[PDB]
Amino acid sequence: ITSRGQFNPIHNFSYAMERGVRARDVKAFEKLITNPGPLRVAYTPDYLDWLHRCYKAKGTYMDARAVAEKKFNGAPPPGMFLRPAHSFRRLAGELKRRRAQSILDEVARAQGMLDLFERQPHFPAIHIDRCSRFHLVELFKEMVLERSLDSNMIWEKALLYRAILSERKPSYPTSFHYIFTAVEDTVFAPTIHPLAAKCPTLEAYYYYVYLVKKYYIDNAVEAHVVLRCHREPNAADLLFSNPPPKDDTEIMKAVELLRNADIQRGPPVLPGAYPPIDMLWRCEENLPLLKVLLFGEFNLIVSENPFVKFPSAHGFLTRPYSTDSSMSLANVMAEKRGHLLPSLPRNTATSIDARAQDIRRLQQKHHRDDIVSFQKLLRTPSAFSSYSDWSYFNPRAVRAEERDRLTRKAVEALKLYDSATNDIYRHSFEDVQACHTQRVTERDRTMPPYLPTLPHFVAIIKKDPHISFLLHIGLPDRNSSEEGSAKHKELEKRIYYLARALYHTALEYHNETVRRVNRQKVNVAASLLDNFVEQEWTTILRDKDTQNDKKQLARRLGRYMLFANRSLDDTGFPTDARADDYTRWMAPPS
Amino acid sequence: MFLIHFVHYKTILQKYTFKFKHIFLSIDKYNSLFFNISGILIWLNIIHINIILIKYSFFILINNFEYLIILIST
Repeated sequence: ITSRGQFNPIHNFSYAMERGVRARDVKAFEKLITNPGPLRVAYTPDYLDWLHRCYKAKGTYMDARAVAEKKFNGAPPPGMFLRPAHSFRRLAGELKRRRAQSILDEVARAQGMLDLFERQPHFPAIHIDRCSRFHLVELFKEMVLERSLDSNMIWEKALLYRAILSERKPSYPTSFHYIFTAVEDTVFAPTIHPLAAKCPTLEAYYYYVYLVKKYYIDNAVEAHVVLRCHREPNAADLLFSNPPPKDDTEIMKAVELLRNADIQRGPPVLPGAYPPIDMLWRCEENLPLLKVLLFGEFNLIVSENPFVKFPSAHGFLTRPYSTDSSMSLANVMAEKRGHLLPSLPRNTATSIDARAQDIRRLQQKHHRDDIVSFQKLLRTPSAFSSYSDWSYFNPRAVRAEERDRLTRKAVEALKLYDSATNDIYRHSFEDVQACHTQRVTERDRTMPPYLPTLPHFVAIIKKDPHISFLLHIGLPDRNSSEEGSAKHKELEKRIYYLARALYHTALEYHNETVRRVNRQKVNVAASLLDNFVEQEWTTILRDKDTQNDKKQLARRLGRYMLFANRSLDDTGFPTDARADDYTRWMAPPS
Repeated sequence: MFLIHFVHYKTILQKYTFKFKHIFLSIDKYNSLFFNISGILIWLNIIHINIILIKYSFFILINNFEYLIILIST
């Protein structure tokens, strides 16, 4: 379970605290939080604080629980009593709780890990100083490689990160210094050759330097935007930046200056092809570049909205605004209406064009205000929440579905944890003595055997002689032919729809507003089913006697009673009530 | 012995309505036509006339039970 801007634990404190290892001072706690193994997770002060408080609270908790159980050698809900230990019900209950809580723990940590490699702000920097080829290659193949559709973009990503690191070098914090070792250590293929197939060209690198200098790229984020837009035919337009881009004279001059200044130590076209991807990960020669790449992804990611800096690229990277327009309406409506209908009378044509204009105006008017109001409404669980709605753009943002799977697993675990309450704890004896005074009676005091349940309705609408006939016999066989499987799928699907409709009507039957609407869903569904049945039936009879064959059997069934004109109430059975009454109950909304 | 603790469902649904009028709804009363009395004549020992409104009288009642009384345009 997670919502936007929530903290999740990536640490397992529980294991050590069950062994009895506890921390007192803050120094001890910092010592508890630091991975020996290669990776280094930095933290914001805030997250670190939160985590600390949680740690202390868990100390107090395990402490008081243990002390309670040493005194008795949990604490019940208000009106309840503890069943004895070594009672089946209590053993089962406690078991249930153990399992549920392990699940919830794992889920918490898994969502924490998603946060960690999604680069959520409270995990500001992942440091790789201690890794060896194994760790680096693996990190690469799990994080960078697998995700990417395009191979060639990975190289670009690498060089551009190298350029950003090399150009922004002063402003980086001290903990970053190690990575620059890898930057000066990068190996390039000689200018036009054993490394030509292994490593990229220097020319390329200077193209990307040109890009960092011309568009002022400070981030992996703007990096992302630039790298997606730069090879496209509209490039100048997409990447046109709010502080306007520097003029290529100065830039190419500064690139000449860097190129030359770096020679004495030992409009540029978009670069060519690069060596096949595998080289990067499997040649020792590229190992420093690889390193940069990882460092580029796990750090170098900052909150900022790239679409303040590149306001024209917002439409391309993520979807455009619907309130933003990149014939007359009447002519469109004419095209849909076909040639078989009269053309719109030219009154209505003119009138509709008028609306089309007024709507254009409404769009233009509300475009800004809707955006503003929307973000302000998000900043204020609450109606507005999500896994990710953040104001800022995150190119590594996790897929909604990975998070939702976890959440669902955690909610199962919660319901499981809640079950066990009635196993471990019990009501007062004489309360159940009292309770057994009013017996359960079949007729009145027991819920009726027909409740709303989807198979109850599916059964009811499959119990009709015509539809039972259509399913089994009537349609050409589902396995034998293609028409068979097609017709079968559609008949089944339509039954299913009408069933869902009746079901949702039955559940909400008591409240009028919802019932009239759900009722309209029943009408639409039933109409669909009726047209299918009617058609297929006619087909059966027309299609081209012998005793007891298909057609005779069909004509014996009689007239097909339409599911539309059926009057079924809440229990899925025809009503007791007078037709005038039933009709009024189910009438459309206004 | 007791194996269980449960919550007592009941179906209280009134769905039918039978209301039967009590007898006294149909009992008789005495109802009367009512017009504005324009005049009255009483006679038992001595005759007495009261005239409320003088108009041509379109209707006249005579009633003999204790005293002779004549209700004019009654």
